[PDB]
Amino acid sequence: VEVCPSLDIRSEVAELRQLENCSVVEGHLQILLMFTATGEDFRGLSFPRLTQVTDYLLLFRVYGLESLRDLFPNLAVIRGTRLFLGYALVIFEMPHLRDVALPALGAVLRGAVRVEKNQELCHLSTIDWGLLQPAPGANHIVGNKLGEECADVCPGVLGAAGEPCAKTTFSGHTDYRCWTSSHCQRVCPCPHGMACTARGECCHTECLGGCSQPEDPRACVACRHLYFQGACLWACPPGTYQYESWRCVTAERCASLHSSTFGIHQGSCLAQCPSGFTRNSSKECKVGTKTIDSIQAAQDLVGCTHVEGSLILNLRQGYNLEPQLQHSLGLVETITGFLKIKHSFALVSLGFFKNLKLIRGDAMVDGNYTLYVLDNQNLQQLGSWVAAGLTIPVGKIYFAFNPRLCLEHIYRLEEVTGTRGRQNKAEINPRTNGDRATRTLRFVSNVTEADRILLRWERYEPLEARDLLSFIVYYKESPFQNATEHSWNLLDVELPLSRTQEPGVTLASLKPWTQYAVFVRAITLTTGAQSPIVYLRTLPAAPTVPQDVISTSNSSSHLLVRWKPPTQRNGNLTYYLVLWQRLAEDGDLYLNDYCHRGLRLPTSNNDSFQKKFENFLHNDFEIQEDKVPRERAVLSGLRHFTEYRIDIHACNHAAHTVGCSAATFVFARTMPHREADGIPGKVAWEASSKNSVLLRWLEPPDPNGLILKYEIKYRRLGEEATVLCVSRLRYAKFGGVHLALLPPGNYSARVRATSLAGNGSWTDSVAFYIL
Amino acid sequence: VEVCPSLDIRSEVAELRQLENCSVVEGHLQILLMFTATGEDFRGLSFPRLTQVTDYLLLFRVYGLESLRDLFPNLAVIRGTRLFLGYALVIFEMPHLRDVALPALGAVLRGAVRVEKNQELCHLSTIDWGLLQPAPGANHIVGNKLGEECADVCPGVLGAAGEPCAKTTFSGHTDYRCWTSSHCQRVCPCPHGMACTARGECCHTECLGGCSQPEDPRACVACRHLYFQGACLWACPPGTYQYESWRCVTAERCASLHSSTFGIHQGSCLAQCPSGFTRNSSKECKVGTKTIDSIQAAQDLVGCTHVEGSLILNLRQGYNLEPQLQHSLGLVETITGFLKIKHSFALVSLGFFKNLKLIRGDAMVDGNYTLYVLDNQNLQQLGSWVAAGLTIPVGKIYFAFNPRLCLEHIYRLEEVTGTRGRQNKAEINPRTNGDRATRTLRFVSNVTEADRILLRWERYEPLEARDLLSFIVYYKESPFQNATEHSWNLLDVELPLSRTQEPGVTLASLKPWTQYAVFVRAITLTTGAQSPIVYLRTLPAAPTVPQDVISTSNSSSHLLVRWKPPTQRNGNLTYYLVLWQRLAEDGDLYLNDYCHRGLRLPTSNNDSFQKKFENFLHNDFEIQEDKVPRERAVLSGLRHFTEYRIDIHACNHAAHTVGCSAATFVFARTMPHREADGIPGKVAWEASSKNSVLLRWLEPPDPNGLILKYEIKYRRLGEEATVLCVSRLRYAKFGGVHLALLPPGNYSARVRATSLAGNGSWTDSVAFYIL
Repeated sequence: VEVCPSLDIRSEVAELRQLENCSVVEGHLQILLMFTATGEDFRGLSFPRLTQVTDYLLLFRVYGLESLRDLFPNLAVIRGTRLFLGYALVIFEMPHLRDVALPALGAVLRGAVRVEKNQELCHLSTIDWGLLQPAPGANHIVGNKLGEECADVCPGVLGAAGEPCAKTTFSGHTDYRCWTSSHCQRVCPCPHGMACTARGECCHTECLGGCSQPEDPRACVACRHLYFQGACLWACPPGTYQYESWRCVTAERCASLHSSTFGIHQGSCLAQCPSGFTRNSSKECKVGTKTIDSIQAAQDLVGCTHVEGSLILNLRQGYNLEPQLQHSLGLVETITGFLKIKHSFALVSLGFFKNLKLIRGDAMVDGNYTLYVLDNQNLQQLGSWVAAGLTIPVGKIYFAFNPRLCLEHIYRLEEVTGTRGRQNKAEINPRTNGDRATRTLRFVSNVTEADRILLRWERYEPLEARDLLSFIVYYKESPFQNATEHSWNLLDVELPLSRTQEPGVTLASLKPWTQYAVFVRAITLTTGAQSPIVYLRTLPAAPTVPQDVISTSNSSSHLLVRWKPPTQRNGNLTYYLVLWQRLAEDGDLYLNDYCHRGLRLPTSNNDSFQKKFENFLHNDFEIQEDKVPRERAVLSGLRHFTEYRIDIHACNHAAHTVGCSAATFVFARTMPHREADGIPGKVAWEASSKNSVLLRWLEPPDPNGLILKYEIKYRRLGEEATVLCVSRLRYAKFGGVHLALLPPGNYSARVRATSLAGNGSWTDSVAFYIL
Repeated sequence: VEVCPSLDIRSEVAELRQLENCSVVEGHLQILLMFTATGEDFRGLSFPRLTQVTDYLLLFRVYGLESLRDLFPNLAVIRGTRLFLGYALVIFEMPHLRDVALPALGAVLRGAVRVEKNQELCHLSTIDWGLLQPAPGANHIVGNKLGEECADVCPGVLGAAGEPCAKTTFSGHTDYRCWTSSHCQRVCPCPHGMACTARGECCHTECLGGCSQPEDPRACVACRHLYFQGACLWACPPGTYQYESWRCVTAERCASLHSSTFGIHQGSCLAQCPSGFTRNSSKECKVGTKTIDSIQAAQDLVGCTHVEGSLILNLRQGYNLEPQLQHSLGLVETITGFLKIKHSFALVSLGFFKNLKLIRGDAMVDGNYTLYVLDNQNLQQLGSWVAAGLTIPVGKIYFAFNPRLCLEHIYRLEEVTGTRGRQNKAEINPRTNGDRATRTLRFVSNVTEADRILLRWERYEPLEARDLLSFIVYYKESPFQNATEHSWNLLDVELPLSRTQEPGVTLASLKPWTQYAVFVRAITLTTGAQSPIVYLRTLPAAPTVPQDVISTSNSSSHLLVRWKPPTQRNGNLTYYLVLWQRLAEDGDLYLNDYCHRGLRLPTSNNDSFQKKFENFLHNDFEIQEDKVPRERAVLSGLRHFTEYRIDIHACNHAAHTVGCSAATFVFARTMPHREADGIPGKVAWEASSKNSVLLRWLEPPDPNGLILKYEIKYRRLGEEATVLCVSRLRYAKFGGVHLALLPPGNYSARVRATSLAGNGSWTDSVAFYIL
């Protein structure tokens, strides 16, 4: 019946009176921020005419409101075409709201319901959203008043005065459904979505929220699909098209309601044509002040051609956003409002406005400013939308702090704008933008050494050398090629006292194989000319020795060696050269008698006039090698319990250099072999007529290092044993041992060989009798 | 005769004509930057009238000049009252200048001579400065043409046409002195400073540079001390005073020459009165544009009261310069020019202008700007020279980027200036200055825990809580109290759903004993109120275990232990608790027979709906202990070769805490005693009738750990020895050893005791005979 577009009500109860004649609100209905209100203002206030809301219903902080049973006694259907953050019925921070009280509500077509942070709200558990929403699983109803603190008194289970109504299960809690203490939910037996009148009979399917005559689309209270001349229809056949997805309207009527950019494609009279389409009766772009904060917020204007509004670009966290921004922006030909850029750290150029041509400046920044560029920490190019393209009928251009942008670009933009004298300082002020940035000097010779660099640039002609003074060289170690002038190392170069022999400079005390960024600048008498930054790499050299070399022997034939890379690589390390050589035991051990004067056993390895004048003017043994590409190395095929000298070198690309780094040396020893010290075979015994016996045994084949002494243990059967040591010389003198002056009887003898690693293994006992 | 004030000549030879009538230049004479000149322009140019220069003579890059014998043929005396960088005669980078050629020069009263960087200049070695300057040791004459490339041809040694003159030593090189190839230096026999005429006779002392009548001050060519009416005088007795320290002038004449700030104190008509003095016939301050770059450059204006000029303050490297600057500046009452501040990083306040009251703005920055404050990265106070003190008759105030200064101070300054509507945006523009900075929230409770903090601030009254939303808490770990808001840790605090129970917040996952800076801020509906930054320290806790404990035994009774401090101190470490306990050897060693089944010997130790809604709205065994305050510890009074278990704890101020850190344990062993293993006394021997002998020896008193076996070595006199092992049980069974069935003869026996540390010492040989 009525139009009643979307409305928001704030700050006064009188403003609520604009809903007197409304019947179907064609948009969102918001009621919020009503502090100066009591419980009596809403007591005598009612809007029975309202029966439908298209977008959503929002209530937020409406003081003095106790129940909605009077505000919306006939609200039946919420279409939910446009949802507020995915919700169709929002109630937030509402004091004194005792109950929701929507007795006439029929169904929520789309969207969830959010009711939370209500101080004194109860009677919510007796409400089931299954018969209202087609998917009540998205609702969020928490944080209200405690369920135990409010009694769900209604005409049902409790002894109330009203007649009880039926019950319906919601989530397994089959209880009574009661909207309020008096009004309760309406339930009728019929398929879902079939609206029923007060008589319990459900009417024709297109009826929604109520009816008055069974099976009569003309008598419906709210058309489910389409509304047309008081009738409910599936579509709009004859000559009309859908409007706001809830009614049928003629082309002329919808055109009048939309009064040039409206489209009537796909049988819908939309206010704006979609992407890739033009006006058709069978791309202009609108926004008030769009703040582009990131790439994800810049996809609203894809294909936008005539943007009637203002843009505020503020990008601080992005990087390389030129093509992403140029994908959306770039087809814009007219910005009616103002272009404003603040604190755009991410942006580096304004080249995404390729076909920007006109800014009429209907809306402008406060202070008669059309173009407002401020605080762009790194902006250089300023795009290519210049050279007789732009024109500004009204407004002033304000350019500020693009310090990486020279004033030449702003001056060119001002010249091609057609006006120059409109503005003055503090808006295109010097010493304000472009502080961090013209004759350019050219280097003619660059000699790189191991720790020195020699530079020579072009010499000025006598005409241009009149106003020339000593040069200044800035050089600094930059590993990457992303260095620029504002940590720079300073040098002063006095110009040569001749018309030839170009100045040049020598830089010393430089680490080998390093990249240095260097550039020169002339003093040029008055307050001028400088050379582009050049990156030069010094010659490599031999690296340093490896650090902290350690070794271990996990087995009897392996040696794991680990160390650390050198301090300065002096290039790129390609590999390590590892040399090992077997070391033989000293000859002292082969001559000393070790029965006495014993020794420790080695263990296995286990783990200024010029400046002042300028200022005044201005006013057994074998070497084996390996090639280890990684830090750790493993040596295999080594002898058991033998000393090894390990040499390690560090090698960069030193084919032409003096060679690899100086060797670092360590000493390691392999673990002893367990069974290498056993005496081979069995010991033999013989007797002699002169009350004596002889014992013989073969030496171990591969002893650990060497055999120092042989211990022979012998005893008479049944008592203690008396061991005896035999040196190498004593054993080799007779091939064994002698035992003389023994009383008659039987004896058991055992032998054991001791090596440099430790004790051996006792051999089999030999039994010999002497009589 | 003439006045001829200080003059500088540049860019043209015609401008040199302003010296035609000059006789005595009362100031510096500079000739520089003459590129468009040939050798013929100066050929016919001469100034014979000039005979004296007061300050200095500067020549710099005057092309086409070959000799000064024509430019200044009569220049005699250079007073050098004011020196150019300490020099009185500067010749710099002069091409084609073949020779200095100052034949008439008499003396340089004060200052050094600098002649360098001359392409084709020679004839300098034949010049002695002893007769010219009173101290020629400060001269700097290098970098000229090579001495061997120019021949010092003069009428002396070489066969020239001119008559030779006398010679005088300069620095031990007694050679001829010749100014040029024709003119040579004038030398007369008389005391130093006595000017002589062309006849070789030296005149009265006051004469200087020449004379015409012997002993006649009236006929002098240049008065040495004072000049008065053509006469040379020591002082100015009758009615005149010194002017420029070279002449006597009447008070009225000098007043006329100085036309109000001139002073005539101490018999000198100075143009400016000294510090602490006023105008007297028996402090105004002048400068064009003084750039104050540092403290050392700010001492020119000490006591300056009326500064008729402009100041440009630019201080970027200083710190706490408020009192140093207020020592000099502060008495200024009027700045006629403009006040400009750019890039003043060091400055933090403008409080050194205490009595600044007026700025008439005669000189102003380009663009009608009197006060120009720009790019002050940290400025807060803006001084106290406000509240009806200042007044600006003409000019506009430009305030920009004092981001630590709120706009309230600028607005107050504008209001007390008396004018507000003169300026507009882009000069006091918002969002331009004061970005980094009003109701203030107050904390009411702060509970600190070991790793948690609980905060509670005041609750808004219902009148002021209408436009209130969720709070935002910024907290970050700041070891110092120099933290401020722009790395801050963010938290969102939803306001409580009641009129009481103030919001508060809990911060968890915090390191113990750390200082956190926290402050809260209200969202306050529209775009407001925040609390001051508060620093809170969490409660301490027990520290962590020490890391990397190592120990060594440098002697037999010492143990040096070194380790590393724990990772987290959890407070301030006061000391370390070190516990050591003696460990006894295992009982296995006391029972096994070690003649066989030998063992290794141990070694000594050696080394989001809420946010979206807000956005929408906005649009043997004994424990011993020590106390080590330092990292390293030393244990003394320990047994020799005994195992010790060392426990180390870390202790902060843990009197009320659970205690010190968990103990870390290590095992160490002291070095063995050298002579502890020797057998006491001498071994004894006895015989028995049954062809046997017995040997006895006492056990060592304090063996290293324990004695494992005794090795006895015996032999027949003259051949090899046969050693024998005896276990502890075998030795203790009979108190010694038995040797049975020995052939008759003499024998020598020695004993040795082996301990857990190693071999012992052989005792004295015992000789025993068996028959």
